[PDB]
Amino acid sequence: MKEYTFSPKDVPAMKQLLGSGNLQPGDAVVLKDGTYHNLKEINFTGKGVSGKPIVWRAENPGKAVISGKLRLKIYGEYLQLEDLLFYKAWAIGHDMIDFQGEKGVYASFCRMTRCVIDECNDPQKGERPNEGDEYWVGLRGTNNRIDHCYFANKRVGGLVLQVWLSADNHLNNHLIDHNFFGERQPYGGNGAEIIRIGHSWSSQLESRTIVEDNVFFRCSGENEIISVKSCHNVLRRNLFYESAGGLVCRHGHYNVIESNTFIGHNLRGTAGIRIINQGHTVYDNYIKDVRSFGLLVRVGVYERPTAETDVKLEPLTSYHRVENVDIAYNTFLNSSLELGSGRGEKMPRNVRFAHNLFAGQTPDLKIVRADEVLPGFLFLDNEWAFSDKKSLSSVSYEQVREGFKPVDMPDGLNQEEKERIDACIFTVGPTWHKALKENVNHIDTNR
Ligand SMILES: [Ca+2]
Repeated sequence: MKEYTFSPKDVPAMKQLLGSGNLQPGDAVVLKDGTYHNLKEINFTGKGVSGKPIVWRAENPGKAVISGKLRLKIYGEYLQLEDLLFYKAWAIGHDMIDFQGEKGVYASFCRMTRCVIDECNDPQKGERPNEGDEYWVGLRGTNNRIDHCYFANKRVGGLVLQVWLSADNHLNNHLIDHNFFGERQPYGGNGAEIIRIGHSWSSQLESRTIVEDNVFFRCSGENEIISVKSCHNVLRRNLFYESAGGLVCRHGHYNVIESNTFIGHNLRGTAGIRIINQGHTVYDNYIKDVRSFGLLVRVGVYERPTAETDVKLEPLTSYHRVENVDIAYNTFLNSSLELGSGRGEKMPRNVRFAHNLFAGQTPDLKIVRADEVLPGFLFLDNEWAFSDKKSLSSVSYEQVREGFKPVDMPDGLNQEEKERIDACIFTVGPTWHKALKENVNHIDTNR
């Protein structure tokens, strides 16, 4: 096993070695302290093996800085980037860092860990809608991992992290864990998501991406923090803090949403979970002080397509009926329930809303097209805890009244929140980046 060391004056030789395919398992490409400007088109390829990846890393964590024009493609097996700081770099074209070489030649078992992407905005792209688009990280292939990274201050349109699916490469089992997705200011239009899993056109395909133990801090570009657009993904134990958007099951089916926590601080645009499409299981989520919606269950325009469906007549970009969704053991604290809104004639069917706590000061419960929507819900053994003890009796729908029991405000909620936040923030991100430590300390001291 060999270490190959380079300095900023050696960018040409560095790019050649990384892109040659000649690196062997256990080898490392090591960058001495400095700023590496304008790498431009750079490939990282090779074949590591399990337990012996090929590594591209800083000699001293955080002191190798990559800036300027960049088009990095990663493809091969068991390749790892570690401890790199991407600062004021930007994409030559659409994609700054991509896990594919030529179309069809993918990364697998590759990993980006303890890296930062901060302020990586093309000066020649604009900050307003339609003034330019660039994506920071594109996942392709299978079994790749993004972990313990910090991504913040994207100011141009486009995704922080896109999971790309195709008809012949969709089932990925990628893992996105222990990352800190920091501030994103309002974009003023669509296309400023943090994570997008698939696309409308790939949304009927199984992805099996796992998004676990991540922090989203002031992610406020648009109404979707995470836009789930594919099937069988798992979103677990994430923290959404002061973020002006929601976790949205936008397209695709059978997504599993477990034990996430939302701390909105009553800020503009903060939201919880938005449900479109079928088959999801939504368990143990805790949604607090969000102002747009706590839970939204939408009508659909079309049924889920079959092989016979002409998707030119029933587009995948539309909205598909909610059916067969289990919503159990969640908490909605000073956060609304909005059931049956949206355009379309496909009412929700077979939605179970059971064992949830709906609590706060004044309840915010919105039911649309009640006599057509409520038959599609089973409300069972929920708890209702609000200041006015007459409030449940004032609800117009007996089926709703019978599905809730009034209770006094439970006394363990502050401790429950502390456990959830403590579990998410003290193992997140790269420890060497001061802004990660500062932002984590902010959450810790402003719960
Ligand atoms: Ca969007």
